[PDB]
Amino acid sequence: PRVELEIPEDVDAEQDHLDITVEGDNGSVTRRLWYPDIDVSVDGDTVVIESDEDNAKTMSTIGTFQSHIENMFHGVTEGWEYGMEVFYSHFPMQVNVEGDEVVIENFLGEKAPRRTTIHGDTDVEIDGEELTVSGPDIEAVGQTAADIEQLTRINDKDVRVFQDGVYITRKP
Amino acid sequence: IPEWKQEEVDAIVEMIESRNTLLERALDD
Amino acid sequence: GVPPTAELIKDEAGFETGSGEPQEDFVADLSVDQVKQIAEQKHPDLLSYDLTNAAKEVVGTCTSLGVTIE
RNA sequence: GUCUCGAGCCCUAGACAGCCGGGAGGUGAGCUUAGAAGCAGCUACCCUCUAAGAAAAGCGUAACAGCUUACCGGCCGAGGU
Ligand SMILES: [Mg+2]
Repeated sequence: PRVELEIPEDVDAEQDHLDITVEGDNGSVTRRLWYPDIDVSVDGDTVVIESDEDNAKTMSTIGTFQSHIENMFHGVTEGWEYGMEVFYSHFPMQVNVEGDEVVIENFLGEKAPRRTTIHGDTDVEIDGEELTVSGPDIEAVGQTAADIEQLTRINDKDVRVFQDGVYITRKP
Repeated sequence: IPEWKQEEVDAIVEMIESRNTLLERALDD
Repeated sequence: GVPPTAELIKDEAGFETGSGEPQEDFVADLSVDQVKQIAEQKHPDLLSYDLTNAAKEVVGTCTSLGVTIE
């Protein structure tokens, strides 16, 4: 099979070996697309994903590579943005961005600050009880958002009662 | 070739005489 | 606006309560004209264009109560 | 998990899925009940407008409200089940 992806006018995509780089006004994303017998190439104005095999496993990755590239197109132009809301009941949760990591203090009254490092060129902006995770790499942004929600994970007690934490409000 | 589609094409042609595809259809006869 | 069907029937029928099992327990009766009058009051409540169809709607809340016709 | 072979049905008169829009009136059916208005129970389950739209398939409410299934329309476009 063969699938052709017409790259947007705003974008220009270069590729060497198994690596593809996509640059736009919003940034650049480079990815490795490696799978048995699947060739990815830049044919002037279109990215081509092809293979001589058509078995279930091959088709799976071909479809996967497509969305990966399309997501990169979207990331270098419109970008990716995840919205989050910090909710708390008794203890005022302090969420701050310090360096290249988001820090959360006084979680459930905890003396020790919970923290996580931000992935790649992902930007985290906080406005009161609202957070916005953004960047050109959906992988990096998605994880950073997820890591923030996972950071307030609680296993010890009943979550239905202890609902404090930062949650994903809007997903792109 | 469902009958309801044929019957609809006729009913449409009838009101024109006195789905978008069934309208387009009923305009080419 | 104008009172519901279930009520406008119980008046010109002479009965108050319907039947536990309709079309099986003919509680009341209604002349054709009796239904023609009930079709003259619900002009706004009904969607029909002609008085003919207006009747059909009204004549659909009677046989399901035991309100035979003649 | 994956490969191969067969049968039936649906599909460019646009299928399958997804997304958007519509999901309307008589009427909150009758009964039971202080109340029950799709959705406690019993019975019936009828016709209008129309391209559709149940006397309501599933949640939801003290009962309403609210959220969707059926059903129809559009977007899309090739196989689908
Ligand atoms: Mg315990």
